[PDB]
Amino acid sequence: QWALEDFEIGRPLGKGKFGNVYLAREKQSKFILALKVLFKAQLEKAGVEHQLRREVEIQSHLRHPNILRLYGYFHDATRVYLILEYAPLGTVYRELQKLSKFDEQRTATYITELANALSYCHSKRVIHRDIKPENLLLGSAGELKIADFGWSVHAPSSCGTLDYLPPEMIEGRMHDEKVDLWSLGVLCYEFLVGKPPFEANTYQETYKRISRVEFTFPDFVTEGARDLISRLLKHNPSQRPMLREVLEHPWITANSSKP
Ligand SMILES: Nc1nc(Nc2ccc(S(N)(=O)=O)cc2)nn1C(=O)c1c(F)cccc1F
Repeated sequence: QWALEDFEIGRPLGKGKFGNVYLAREKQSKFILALKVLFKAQLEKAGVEHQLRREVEIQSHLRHPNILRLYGYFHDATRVYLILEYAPLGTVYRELQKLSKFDEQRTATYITELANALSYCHSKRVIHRDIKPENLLLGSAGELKIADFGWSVHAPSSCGTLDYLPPEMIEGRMHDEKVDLWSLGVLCYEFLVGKPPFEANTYQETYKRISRVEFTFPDFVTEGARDLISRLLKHNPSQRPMLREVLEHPWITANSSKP
């Protein structure tokens, strides 16, 4: 079905732990895509074989304009290859480094797109649990696309930087869909401020800040944004709103966009 000889490899798009993502073109069709090349050796050492299977499993079956498509996979003596949809406008992570922070209109638009993709996800009992600017890509029309379903499981189940994880997850407790709603609040804050609300110079300190829900808003954050973020950043998961409530929030409806 799939072999490396079917693709013309180009520019690297990302580099990491387990391997790199390259721009590639399918020889037969001239289809431009992104090839994630992971190394078996590293995947074995970390014991992430289950997570990679779940990524493949989940992303090949999901169909949504705000969720990155996985077209297929293959492997060789030492590498596993994922055939991904290529997002041309890069990561939201990179966009935020370049603009420093986003205006309300851009933020509300991204939050709408994310919430729609998460409603679709949750309606198939899939919980992402790893929403962060590095896992959010931008399509050709600048539309947000969720990318790495590796840490996603079927709710209610039971690590790098803690910045986007909720208290129930960092404490090792039982968690469900509401975990993605906390992540949304962290992202909405970071989009407007330029830094996540529980950021610190150490993991130990970030853990304290998250478990204690210790965030303060700078002067430029409007009351509407402060209301949505405060509602999302609740210690009690049941106290967090539903995704419908988020899409209908007056700050969202007043600043977002529609097709
Ligand atoms: N599938 C996907 N497409 C892209 N697009 C892309 C386009 C431009 C740039 S940039 N501004 O040049 O550095 C970067 C990426 N990334 N990609 C990925 O899986 C991917 C990811 F999720 C996270 C990190 C890196 C990736 F590579």
